[PDB]
Amino acid sequence: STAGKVIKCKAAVLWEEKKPFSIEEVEVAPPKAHEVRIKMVATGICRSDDHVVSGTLVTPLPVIAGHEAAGIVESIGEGVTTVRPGDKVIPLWTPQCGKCRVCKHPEGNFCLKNDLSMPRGTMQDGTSRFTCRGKPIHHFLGTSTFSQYTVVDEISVAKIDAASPLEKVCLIGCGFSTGYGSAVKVAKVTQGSTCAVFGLGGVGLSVIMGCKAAGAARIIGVDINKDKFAKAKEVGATECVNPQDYKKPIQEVLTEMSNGGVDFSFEVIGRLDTMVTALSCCQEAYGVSVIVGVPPDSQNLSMNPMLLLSGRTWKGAIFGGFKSKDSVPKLVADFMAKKFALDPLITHVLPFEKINEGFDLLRSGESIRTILTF
Amino acid sequence: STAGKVIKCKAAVLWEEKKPFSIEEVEVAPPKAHEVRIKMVATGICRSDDHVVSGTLVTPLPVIAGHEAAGIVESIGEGVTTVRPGDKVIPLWTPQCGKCRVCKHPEGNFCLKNDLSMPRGTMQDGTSRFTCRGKPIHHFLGTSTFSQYTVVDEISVAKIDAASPLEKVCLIGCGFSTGYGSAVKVAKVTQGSTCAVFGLGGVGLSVIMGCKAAGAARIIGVDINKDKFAKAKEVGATECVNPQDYKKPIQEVLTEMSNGGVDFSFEVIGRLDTMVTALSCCQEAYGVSVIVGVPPDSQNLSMNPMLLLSGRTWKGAIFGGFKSKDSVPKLVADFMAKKFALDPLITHVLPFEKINEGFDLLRSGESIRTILTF
Ligand SMILES: NC(=O)c1ccc[n+]([C@@H]2O[C@H](COP(=O)([O-])OP(=O)(O)OC[C@H]3O[C@@H](n4cnc5c(N)ncnc54)[C@H](O)[C@@H]3O)[C@@H](O)[C@H]2O)c1
Ligand SMILES: NC(=O)c1ccc[n+]([C@@H]2O[C@H](COP(=O)([O-])OP(=O)(O)OC[C@H]3O[C@@H](n4cnc5c(N)ncnc54)[C@H](O)[C@@H]3O)[C@@H](O)[C@H]2O)c1
Ligand SMILES: [Zn+2]
Ligand SMILES: [Zn+2]
Ligand SMILES: [Zn+2]
Ligand SMILES: [Zn+2]
Repeated sequence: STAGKVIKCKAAVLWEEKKPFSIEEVEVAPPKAHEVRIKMVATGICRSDDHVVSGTLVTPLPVIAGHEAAGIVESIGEGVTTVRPGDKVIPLWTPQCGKCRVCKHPEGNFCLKNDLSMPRGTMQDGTSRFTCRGKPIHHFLGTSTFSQYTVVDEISVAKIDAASPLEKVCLIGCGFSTGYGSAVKVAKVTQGSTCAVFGLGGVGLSVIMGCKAAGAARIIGVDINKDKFAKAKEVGATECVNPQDYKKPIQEVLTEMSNGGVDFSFEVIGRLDTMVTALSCCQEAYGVSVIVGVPPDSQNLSMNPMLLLSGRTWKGAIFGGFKSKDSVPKLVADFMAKKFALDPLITHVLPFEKINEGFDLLRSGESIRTILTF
Repeated sequence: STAGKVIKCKAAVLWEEKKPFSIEEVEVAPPKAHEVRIKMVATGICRSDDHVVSGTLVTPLPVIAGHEAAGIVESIGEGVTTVRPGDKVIPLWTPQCGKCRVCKHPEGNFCLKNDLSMPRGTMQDGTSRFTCRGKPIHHFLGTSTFSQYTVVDEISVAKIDAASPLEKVCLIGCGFSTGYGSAVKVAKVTQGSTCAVFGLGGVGLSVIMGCKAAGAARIIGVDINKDKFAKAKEVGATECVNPQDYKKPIQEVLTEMSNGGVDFSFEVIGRLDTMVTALSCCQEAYGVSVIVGVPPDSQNLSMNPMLLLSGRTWKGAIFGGFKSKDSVPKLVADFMAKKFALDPLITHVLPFEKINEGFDLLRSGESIRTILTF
């Protein structure tokens, strides 16, 4: 069979920026020492995958994007001790080497072995496991889930429950855990508080779930797309406001509504203006603002340091603050315990082949989470 | 006796920006309901007082500046209950009304009744108690301590120990409490941590005292005036660096020194660039930066939000996070109990009349804190 041999399969390759994904046949080399080869089962389309296409998030091209997924272990390389063939796993785009200063720190989660800070687009050893048309293709965040088969290092994978519905749980690999963690873990939303969430996509709706789970008394959803409002309220939002409905800036509206400003605000979009607006709408003396959105490559925002001096706290976070490998299996166990619902996030389920169409649904605002089944 | 009558005395009035203080005679109206007239015994020269002169911190002119001091209650208006004539007290440039949103929050201290955000330069009732040359003179942060007598609202005054040495504990009215509370209360410095403090002045040296007390293992002091280093070491600094000695940017130097970044960083200067530099040198996934310095009016800083996305926490604070009315008395009691020392901060003591030379000592970089005696 396939073990130890080169496998040929279909992958969605992005050759150029702003071009559609090309469904190609690629050759996936076998797992080297401390690597694992995975058979993909389901993969969600996250806006960050779209940032690569738009040139917003720069990573070496050509590449096989995709990072929000769930699959099954096909083979493991020499030295692997955390997973074995036939094991259901979720690849980790934010690794957990367990040995750097971040992993050793009780709170940091942005492991130094990550490939997001300075994208090399390769494996930990600096080489690629993908070949298409004889040309080496880059990896994306050490995951590359838009492929029937993918190879990831041991530090970038977690073993999860054997009874896990992989087509639902793949959301824990990004969107959900990110939004949920930003609220309960990072911001530390308090019972009775008033929160504001800018952006009601898959990650934004998950922030709303975190806040509701944390006990927030009031949760204001903000989005320029009013069609997103029903789902927001469905998952926990008390009210939703659309900026274009107002003659005066939204931070002013939010300040008046909350009688001085919100307790916690989240930016879950990726725009420089909304990041400052979110900071501004939280209470000046003790408000917390968390940036969840990924900003456009090489751009600086402008803000008045006085917003901070008065007492506000501004933070940012990757993967919702969770140490990936420790937390991923745990969230799956909690999902299984029926502790939270993922369904409201899944709006479309399409075959992997219909990849470009799932992206078209995102860009147009028709979808929240589209899962691609292989 | 002076009770109920207008008092004519000397005060340093600032008529124009960038101009010397004019020590002259002013009339100090008696205290109205819930106001207190105080005789000033000692007052410190904080850099914020110089910001007014330079126009860095905008407050209506002509004004009687000064906000870090100590004195004795001369008379109380109707309804005053928290202080009585003969009490030693410290004027609070940050009030504690106890009724508003911020006062009732367990963490916040920036009282809504403050005159720092929207400076009117008057009493809580919109009127002034100062007259010079027939012309009304403005108050500053509701304290105006550069006067032999001053009137403050009850919410802006705290009674301290009857045995307190006013010429020393006056620094508790601002410089010390600010720097100290920034480390232990705001940034919450941990045992064994590496800290960096930009600005080795009265407030910065006090930050170092807070880090030492919190157990910091390493505390690097940054200043372009190498003369400040000896006193820094003396109060806690393990090492000191002068950005001018290096060919490469200090955030790089500091990052390499602490093997990937400091745990906590403090900007205690008031410059836009050092605020950004301070954030950048703390560890990217769990570093915490605290802005203590007062920035130039209406000037915005430019920064890359990725600095925060990776996991950094950015916050600022007024008066070290201390609820003024609550904290001040306890801090004076601890001083008495010898829990901390104020002496290393005091480098020059001058009679009030020498106020102008005191400010020149601050500008020449020769002093830390000059106490002015009445
Ligand atoms: N920090 C992390 O670990 C992490 C993880 C996942 C995703 N992200 C980033 O988080 C962001 C959200 O991803 P998502 O998958 O939920 O995206 P999404 O595209 O599904 O949702 C974005 C939403 O924000 C809205 N919006 C756009 N402009 C707006 C504006 N000007 N004002 C108000 N609302 C506006 C859109 O209508 C949309 O509903 C992206 O930038 C993604 O790259 C970060
Ligand atoms: N947030 C608050 O509640 C609060 C309270 C008190 C004072 N402050 C502010 O804190 C700041 C410091 O006050 P201070 O009284 O200690 O002032 P200070 O003038 O005594 O100290 C400033 C120090 O920074 C140094 N410095 C200047 N430029 C530098 C540079 N480019 N790089 C590194 N170091 C540099 C100066 O040499 C000096 O030693 C001020 O801006 C003041 O207004 C804020
Ligand atoms: Zn994602
Ligand atoms: Zn690590
Ligand atoms: Zn001051
Ligand atoms: Zn108050």
